[PDB]
Amino acid sequence: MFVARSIAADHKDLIHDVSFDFHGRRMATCSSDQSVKVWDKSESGDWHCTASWKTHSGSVWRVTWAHPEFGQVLASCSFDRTAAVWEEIVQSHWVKRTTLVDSRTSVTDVKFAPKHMGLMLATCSADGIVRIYEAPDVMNLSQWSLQHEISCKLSCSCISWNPSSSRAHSPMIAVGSDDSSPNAMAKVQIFEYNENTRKYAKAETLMTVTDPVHDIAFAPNLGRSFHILAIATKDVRIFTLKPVRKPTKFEIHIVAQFDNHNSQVWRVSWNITGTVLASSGDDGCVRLWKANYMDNWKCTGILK
Amino acid sequence: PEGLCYGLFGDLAFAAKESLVLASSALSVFETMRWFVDTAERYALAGRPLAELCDHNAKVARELGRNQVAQTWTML
Amino acid sequence: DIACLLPVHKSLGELYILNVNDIQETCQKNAASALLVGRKDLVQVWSLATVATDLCLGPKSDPDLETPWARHPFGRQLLESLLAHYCRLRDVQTLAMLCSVFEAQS
Repeated sequence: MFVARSIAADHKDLIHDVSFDFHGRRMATCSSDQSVKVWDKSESGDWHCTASWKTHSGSVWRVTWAHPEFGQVLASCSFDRTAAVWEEIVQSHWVKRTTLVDSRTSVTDVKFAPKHMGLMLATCSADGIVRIYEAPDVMNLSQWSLQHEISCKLSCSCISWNPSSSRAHSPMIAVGSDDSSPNAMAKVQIFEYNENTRKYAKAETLMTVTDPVHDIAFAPNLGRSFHILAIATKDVRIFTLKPVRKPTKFEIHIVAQFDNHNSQVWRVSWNITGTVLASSGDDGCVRLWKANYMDNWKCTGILK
Repeated sequence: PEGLCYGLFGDLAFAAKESLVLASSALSVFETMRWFVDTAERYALAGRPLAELCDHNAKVARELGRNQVAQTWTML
Repeated sequence: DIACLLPVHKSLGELYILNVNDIQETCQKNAASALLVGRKDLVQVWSLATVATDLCLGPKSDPDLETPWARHPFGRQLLESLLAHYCRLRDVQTLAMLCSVFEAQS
């Protein structure tokens, strides 16, 4: 039974994302008033705000941390059609580094690549373009290059990398649509990197999903041989992407379908180890789910 | 309207606007893997014969509360 | 006397014990009997039986609480490999004892 300790953000508008860094002791909150705040943990046991500034000229949708190896780095996307990267310089000096200005309509998601292939960053766009950036000189955070670009021919609203760290899973990305088109076109797609053509290629498409998608999240691997994906369209869903022995061909399966919310599910997350999954619907409650060694997922807690 | 995140210590951060819990939102951290740390500290990996290492690891596993883990060491 | 060729030994058969009241009690005695008979295979398998039946790993009621010991690759797969080995060796003295002990453990 968790204890819900509330903190006063004092944001002048809504809050759109919260993110813990790498160690569970600092969080970053993005709001809709062009501000990003940072909260650190005290030995007393409470969060106090240690930094706040004006980031963009629109509405900040997401803020994500990077690996501590590359430094204390943050990224943010906004309605002003940009994306930024910040670093903390020692008091609380947060300095702007770059401004990725290639977009044309808007940026909805921003995510750092897993920190085993460089300092790479992927940004979505409401027009339907997913762009992947890179920084060959790990230490200059002012030099970012554009390596690939993917056109998915549909509105883009979410993104999530593959954290699998093995030398048997070519890096792959997952994008989610939000188009309320009358036709039942698939709204989740998967792209994978081919080693010999130096180009991202479509791997598989989730045809069974014909409803708008609001969040996409992979599950951390930590030694499994297959992959797990969670989608929050209107009920929480969990898929499986076991491959075939040697693009690559996956055999997709459906493992969960949970209409417990009786509303629209907005965002999801995974615990630390792909054992518990969180959810957040319009009813205002969080819910946790877990497996039972028969692959029979079931609820394991309700939090208000 | 909302945003979620987990943490290394099983802390859940949930933010949602005060129309589902309309121009402001409220958030709280829910203080919902301790065995990992003690298992990492107390284990032994070299400097003793194989039997002594297995016995020590089995004793540590038993004292921590997991017996199905403890008996594997003894069987090995 | 062709007892040198048979897979079953009478001397071991006399000294066995089988107590449902305390399963762990009988396995050490059987291990000692195997030690004093001259078969190291039996001492190893009876040692595994001792360390494989401790009450601490008895099954629970709700499946969601924890995985049963039986699904561990040492409970139902080690036992099923030893059973197949002894069937191939065609030794119905260890088969009956192992089956009886593991069944009465339930």
